[PDB]
Amino acid sequence: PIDVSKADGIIYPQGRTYSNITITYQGLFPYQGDHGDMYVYSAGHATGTTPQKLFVANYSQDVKQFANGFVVRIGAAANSTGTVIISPSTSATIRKIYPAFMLGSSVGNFSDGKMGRFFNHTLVLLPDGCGTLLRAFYCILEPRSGNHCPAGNSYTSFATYHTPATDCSDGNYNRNASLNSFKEYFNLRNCTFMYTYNITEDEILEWFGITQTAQGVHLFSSRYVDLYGGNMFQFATLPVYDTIKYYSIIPHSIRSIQSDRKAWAAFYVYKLQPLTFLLDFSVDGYIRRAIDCG
Amino acid sequence: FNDLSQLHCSYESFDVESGVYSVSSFEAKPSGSVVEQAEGVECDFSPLLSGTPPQVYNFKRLVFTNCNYNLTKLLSLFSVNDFTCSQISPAAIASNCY
Amino acid sequence: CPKLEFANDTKIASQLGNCVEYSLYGVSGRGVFQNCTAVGVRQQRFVYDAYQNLVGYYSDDGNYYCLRACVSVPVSVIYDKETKTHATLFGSVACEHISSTMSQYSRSTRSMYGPLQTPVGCVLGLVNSSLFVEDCKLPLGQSLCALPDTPGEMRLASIAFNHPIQVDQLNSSYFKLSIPTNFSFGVTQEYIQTTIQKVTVDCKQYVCNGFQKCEQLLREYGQFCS
Amino acid sequence: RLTTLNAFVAQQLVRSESAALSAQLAKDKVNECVKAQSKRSGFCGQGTHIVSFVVNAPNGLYFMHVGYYPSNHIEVVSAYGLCDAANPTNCIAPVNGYFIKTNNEWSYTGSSFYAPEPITSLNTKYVAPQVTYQNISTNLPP
Amino acid sequence: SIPTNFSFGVTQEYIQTTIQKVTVDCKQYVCNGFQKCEQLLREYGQFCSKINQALHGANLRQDDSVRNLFASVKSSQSSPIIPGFGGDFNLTLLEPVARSAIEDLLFDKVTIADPGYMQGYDDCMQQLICAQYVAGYKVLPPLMDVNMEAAYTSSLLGSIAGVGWTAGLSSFAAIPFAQSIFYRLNGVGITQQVLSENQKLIANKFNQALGAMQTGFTTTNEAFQKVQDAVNNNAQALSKLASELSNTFGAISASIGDIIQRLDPPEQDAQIDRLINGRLTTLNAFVAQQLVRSESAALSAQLAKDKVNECVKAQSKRSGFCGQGTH
Ligand SMILES: *[C@@H]1O[C@H](CO[C@@H]2O[C@@H](C)[C@@H](O)[C@@H](O)[C@@H]2O)[C@@H](O[C@@H]2O[C@H](CO)[C@@H](O)[C@H](O)[C@H]2NC(C)=O)[C@H](O)[C@H]1NC(C)=O
Ligand SMILES: *[C@@H]1O[C@H](CO)[C@@H](O[C@@H]2O[C@H](CO)[C@@H](O)[C@H](O)[C@H]2NC(C)=O)[C@H](O)[C@H]1NC(C)=O
Ligand SMILES: *[C@@H]1O[C@H](CO)[C@@H](O[C@@H]2O[C@H](CO)[C@@H](O)[C@H](O)[C@H]2NC(C)=O)[C@H](O)[C@H]1NC(C)=O
Ligand SMILES: *[C@@H]1O[C@H](CO)[C@@H](O[C@@H]2O[C@H](CO)[C@@H](O)[C@H](O)[C@H]2NC(C)=O)[C@H](O)[C@H]1NC(C)=O
Ligand SMILES: *[C@@H]1O[C@H](CO)[C@@H](O)[C@H](O)[C@H]1NC(C)=O
Ligand SMILES: *[C@@H]1O[C@H](CO)[C@@H](O)[C@H](O)[C@H]1NC(C)=O
Ligand SMILES: *[C@@H]1O[C@H](CO)[C@@H](O)[C@H](O)[C@H]1NC(C)=O
Ligand SMILES: *[C@@H]1O[C@H](CO)[C@@H](O)[C@H](O)[C@H]1NC(C)=O
Ligand SMILES: *[C@@H]1O[C@H](CO)[C@@H](O)[C@H](O)[C@H]1NC(C)=O
Ligand SMILES: *[C@@H]1O[C@H](CO)[C@@H](O)[C@H](O)[C@H]1NC(C)=O
Ligand SMILES: *[C@@H]1O[C@H](CO)[C@@H](O)[C@H](O)[C@H]1NC(C)=O
Ligand SMILES: *[C@@H]1O[C@H](CO)[C@@H](O)[C@H](O)[C@H]1NC(C)=O
Repeated sequence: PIDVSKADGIIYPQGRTYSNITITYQGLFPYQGDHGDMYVYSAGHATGTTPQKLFVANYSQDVKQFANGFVVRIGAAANSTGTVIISPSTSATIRKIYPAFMLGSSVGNFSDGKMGRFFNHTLVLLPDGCGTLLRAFYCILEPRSGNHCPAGNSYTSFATYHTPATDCSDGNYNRNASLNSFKEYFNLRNCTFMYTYNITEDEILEWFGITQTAQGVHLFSSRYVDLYGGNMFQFATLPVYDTIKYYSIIPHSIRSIQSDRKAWAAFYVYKLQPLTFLLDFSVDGYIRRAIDCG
Repeated sequence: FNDLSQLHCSYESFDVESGVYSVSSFEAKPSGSVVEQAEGVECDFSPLLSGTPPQVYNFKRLVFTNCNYNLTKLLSLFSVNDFTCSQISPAAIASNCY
Repeated sequence: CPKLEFANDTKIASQLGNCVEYSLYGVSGRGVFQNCTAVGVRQQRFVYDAYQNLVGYYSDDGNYYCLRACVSVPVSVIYDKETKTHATLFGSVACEHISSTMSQYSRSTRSMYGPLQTPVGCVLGLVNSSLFVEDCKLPLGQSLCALPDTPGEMRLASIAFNHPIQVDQLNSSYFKLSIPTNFSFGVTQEYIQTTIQKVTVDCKQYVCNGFQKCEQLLREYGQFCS
Repeated sequence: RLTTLNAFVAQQLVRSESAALSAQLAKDKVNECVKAQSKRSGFCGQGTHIVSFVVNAPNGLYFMHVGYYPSNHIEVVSAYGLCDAANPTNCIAPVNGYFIKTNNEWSYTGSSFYAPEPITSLNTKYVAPQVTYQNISTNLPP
Repeated sequence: SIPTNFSFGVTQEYIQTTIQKVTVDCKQYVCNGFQKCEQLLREYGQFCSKINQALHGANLRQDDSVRNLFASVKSSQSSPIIPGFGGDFNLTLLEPVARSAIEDLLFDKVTIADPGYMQGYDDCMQQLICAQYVAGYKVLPPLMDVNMEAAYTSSLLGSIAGVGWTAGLSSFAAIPFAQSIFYRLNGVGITQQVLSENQKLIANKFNQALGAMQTGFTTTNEAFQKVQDAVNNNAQALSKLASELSNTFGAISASIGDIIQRLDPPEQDAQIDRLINGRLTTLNAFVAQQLVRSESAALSAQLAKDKVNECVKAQSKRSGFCGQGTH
């Protein structure tokens, strides 16, 4: 659960910082002590050195309202030893992962009737190059009619696969093969844009937040400013054309070999609603102490 | 005319009482003006002027942040039939910054 | 912002410590810049107090400049009846300001130094003197007083302390006593406002003045008169 | 007009409460230092209050207090009381005055006027001996 | 029932004898030096004159109260203050060495900001009290300098040992402090035998009682809390005028210049009228609060004059009028 007194997941004032004062601010914020929507990613099946069929959860059929945006804590379990999801008896080092986001305004069923189809233009956030690149696009997606494909036969769910035998080598990054893995299931039509963002790979916990205004979709993070701290800070202003009503998480699997199955971190989701917080802006202006009203 | 004139009209009488009286203070004149912050490329209005304008229920939106805009470059070519401005003056958009 | 010819006299370092009308790309006002230490975050570039007043600005050169205020000087006047004598005061300021940078309507003095340094500030129209007055009727502040002439400008005096008649303390069995030898009867006049004048108001007569449509528009309020 | 009348009503209530408090103060003053001589230091008359007179005023009550005012103070030598050298137990102390050393010896004076006069029994009281008193062996007071 | 043992207890009291003298420049505060603002303000007219007259009347009332109480506490005759005053009775906390040690300790332990009476303009120029100039008002200097207030207290400390020996203010009898304490202890119903035999223990008890409250200046003292509450009351009263300038009262901006720069004259007239109405209502409320506080200050000053005339220059026999137990 998020502790507001521990200064976790608070949206900074957008353009007017302060210093060494206690001030009441009305805005979009989460409740104190929310269990949230914790999700975990796992590696696929493998026997020896053969990357076998995937191993993902059911989150493709899960959809929630976007409402007033939400915050996500990334890598809160890393730099630690934890169990492997596919192999419960195996314990490995927990490594941070970055999630994939799917946002839209229409909800419908697939060819087999399962929930998850989003009509018209859809916003997709997807990390690539072992998470170094942060590709984003609000574009048209089209299903495929092949085997295990959304408009085809033997369809269960859709997911994105990662194979760190060649993706996570020195340099390389297998030329954006997570975008390849997503396009292995979907097709891109009348695409509006392609925003790329760079984040250096590390083992430090971080934060992220997403919201929408009439200007567009605002993406806030701590990687740009507060590396050793953690607070929202404006880095992305996506020029969206329509209001986002619903959101969902893309499943992701890892095609790691069985003898080198490495543990992946689990992330969290906390929704935002309007409140009036009390904030303590320190001498550097960073948020370190915050208390609620409700 | 002077201090004592304001003092006399503060009482609506030509006879006042002896006493220390607070009166309207004076302001120091400005020594100049400074206008300096980060600037970049001019704001781009080309796709507004190019292509078919869409319908009223499908209006196309352009956002402008961190740029330079001059109304004499695009409003001069605009054959403006009607110009209204609500909760803002019409001349504020030509000079004021946002 | 609109395009503007940026002259060389627009940087902060050119006009440090001077009251300037700043237009920080939409943030308008008048104020004084000063050099301080880096406080806040660099990305936001704007800091405010608890009362939504701008405090400082991160200039493009990498220097932080505090923007505080274009502070003004208050003015007070000492005027005497039945002796047409007046003088002006600038409160809690050193004698530095002269008649150059003016605002409001105007000001006037008499024929001719002119300033004077006081704990209350800078005084125009008074001559200072080593005078002590126990019954000052024009108390300027702190302990300064103006003495009109009974006819030049008023003499500046200090409000003295009536030292009581000192008696010595003997550290022996005897004592030094003080006793009056002469006396008078003094009348002290006191007033007590024991009651104010009893007054009442007719509500409908005062507010309505006997008009029928007025009365109909008054009857909805009702018990307010009661 | 109704807002103005409500403001006037509030001001009238405040002034009436102030008038009631001042009337209570006036009753206290006329009960203490008008029908009697109050010993409170400057409660209603500066200096030692002697007498008071009360008249009416077109809104209130007007007081005039005749009070004592000293002038031309002098510095003298005084003691705490006289005791016998042969009988240190017996000691006297001044009553509503002081013991003042004045020649043509010890003398008594009033508390508000320099009036030297020979010491008698009608203006002193007996008191327990202390170390600080002034013994005498050549002119014993009666 | 009779007591067998005793102590000297210090009871600390505070009296708010006068509030801080403050005035406001009406056109500067409400208008901030704008011409169209001034033209829209001139229709109201005498409202600025009304609030100036009310504030000046309150200030003159407080000044008259201060002068009256200082004439009341002006001792007719006093005694010099020397080191070693009171002999064995250690009272050097009250010794002036300027102010005294206890007064400097009280002023140090209370959060007090000097209102820039020498270089406050320079204080706003080069390096919360800077807001009392920019917001369009001022705080008047007090009627006395600090230096003189002090004398007055030095004269009172020299006269308390002498006046409280015989009734009547005409004479002066400035006995050393120890025998004044002995006479007062005789007067409050203690026999002269125990005073004559037990000077050392009562001297030690008095010294310990005086020294106990020196380190007691904290939140636990009620008079210290009342002093802090009065200072915070003055701070809040000034912080009103420094604060709700930013209040808009329904306007779309809190700056007159931005309003006249951004709005059409039909609508900037309405916006400025709303701003003027809100600021004038706030100023009238502040004037009413100042009048109420000035009346309370006058009543408290009369009470302080009564207390210093009854149980300071003399030993009052009233049961707990100014000291719990036998004063
Ligand atoms: C104005 O106030 C006093 C006026 O006292 C004058 O003293 C003589 C110098 C002479 O000019 C007479 O006309 C006046 O009686 C002055 O303050 C004096 O400042 C000087 C310098 O610090 C000091 O040596 C004197 O002692 C001061 N005078 C007294 C009485 O203390 C001075 O002329 C003016 N005050 C200031 C602050 O400049
Ligand atoms: C930030 O504000 C705090 C809170 O007032 C300041 O810290 C106080 O400083 C005073 C000065 O002696 C101390 O008496 C208090 O005990 C301090 N309080 C705390 C909580 O530290 C601090 O000085 C301010 N800093 C800046 C840079 O303005
Ligand atoms: C007065 O005469 C007496 C007796 O000769 C002396 O004073 C006594 O001194 C002792 C010593 O401390 C005290 O205990 C007594 O109380 C004193 N008695 C009185 C009556 O004072 C001394 O000669 C004289 N005392 C003076 C001048 O104070
Ligand atoms: C009276 O009491 C005061 C306060 O206790 C004494 O002042 C202290 O003196 C000591 C010794 O010089 C210092 O260390 C302390 O710092 C002083 N305290 C203060 C608050 O000033 C004083 O010495 C005492 N005097 C007598 C004669 O006993
Ligand atoms: C997906 O799994 C979660 C985990 O408990 C469950 O709450 C949810 O109902 C599941 N949804 C579907 C469609 O099976
Ligand atoms: C994509 O754009 C083409 C070009 O006009 C258009 O014909 C087609 O209908 C568009 N498809 C979608 C799904 O928007
Ligand atoms: C990210 O870093 C790579 C490495 O040089 C560079 O080629 C690419 O342009 C960078 N992208 C962004 C958006 O900074
Ligand atoms: C201003 O302050 C900064 C940092 O406090 C310092 O580096 C710089 O030299 C200063 N400049 C002047 C002119 O004092
Ligand atoms: C005060 O005491 C000192 C020392 O005991 C002594 O020298 C001095 O004479 C005394 N003064 C008087 C007036 O008795
Ligand atoms: C008392 O003083 C008055 C004036 O102060 C004087 O006329 C009168 O002679 C004095 N009387 C005595 C006895 O000194
Ligand atoms: C007598 O007493 C008076 C009053 O103190 C004094 O002036 C005078 O000198 C004394 N005479 C003698 C001889 O001591
Ligand atoms: C009086 O009380 C105090 C503490 O209450 C004690 O220290 C002292 O000894 C007592 N004295 C007597 C005479 O009982």
